[PDB]
Amino acid sequence: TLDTTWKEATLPQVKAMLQKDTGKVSGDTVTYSGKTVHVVAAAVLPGFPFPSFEVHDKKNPTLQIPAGATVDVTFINTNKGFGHDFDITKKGPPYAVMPVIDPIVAGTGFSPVPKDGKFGYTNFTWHPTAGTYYYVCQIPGHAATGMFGKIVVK
Ligand SMILES: [Cu+2]
Repeated sequence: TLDTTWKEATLPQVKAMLQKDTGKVSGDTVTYSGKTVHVVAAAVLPGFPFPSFEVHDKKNPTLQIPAGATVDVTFINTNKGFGHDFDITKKGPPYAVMPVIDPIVAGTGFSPVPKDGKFGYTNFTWHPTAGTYYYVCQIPGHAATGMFGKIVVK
C-alpha cells in the first residue's frame, strides 16, 4: 500500500515543484490551510544538513495541517547516493537504527538514487485524522540521526 511509483524530474522541474508547497512559514513550522493543501518535501537539499527533509526551505519543520484537509504530498529525493523514503507514522522519536514505525498511515517506498542529472519524485494523497504524526525515513540510521519531522493535524 506504499507508493512505489517514481517520476523523473530535472533540476528546474524539482525547483518548480518545491515552490508549489502551499504552507506558510512561522518559526520552524509550516502552516497549511484550505480544503486541499500541497506539501512538497525533499530529502537533503543542497546547503542543508544530512540527514534531513526540507519543506518550504526549512529543515525538518513541523507541518501544521487542518483537521479535515486532503493532503497532497510530493516527495522528491534530491540527495545523491541515497534512496530515502518518506513515511508518515504515529510513532515518535527516538527512532531505532531500523525504525519500527508501523502502521505507516501514508508514504512511499525507497526512492531511486539520483542519476542521469535526474531525480526521482512521487505524489500521494493523505486524508489524516486529527493527531500528531511524524514523517520519517527508514534507511537504517537516518531517523536515528535526525531524518524526521512532526506533523500536527488539528
Ligand atoms: Cu534517509
